[PDB]
Amino acid sequence: QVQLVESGGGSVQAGGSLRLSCTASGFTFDDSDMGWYHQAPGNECELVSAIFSDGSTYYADSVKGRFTISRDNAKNTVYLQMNSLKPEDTAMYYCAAATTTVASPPVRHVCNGYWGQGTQVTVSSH
Repeated sequence: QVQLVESGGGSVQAGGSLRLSCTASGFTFDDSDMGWYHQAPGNECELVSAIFSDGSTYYADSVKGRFTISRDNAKNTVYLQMNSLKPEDTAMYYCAAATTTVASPPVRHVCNGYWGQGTQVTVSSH
């Protein structure tokens, strides 16, 4: 079974940084396009960044230049390096074998915690 385990969230001040990790067991990870999604209270489940199985990437416009997604197939892990954090980045972050931005049942399920518990990111104003 696809099981994702997110970690690396935290509570930081604006301008700070975090590195999220997502370990994948139970599926052909190396063949999967992987995404990081996020949701703050009242917001939709939105894709932050995707890394396709070919190693190319997609970034939401709001995080381009601040966040970097990567994967280590040998460790079945996806990472999200988050620099220059902003209060608006505050959210639960979830990993998934999903890489689309469109609100659809598969995407909504991600931020509902269908595949993993997520990791909390809280960024406080200075």
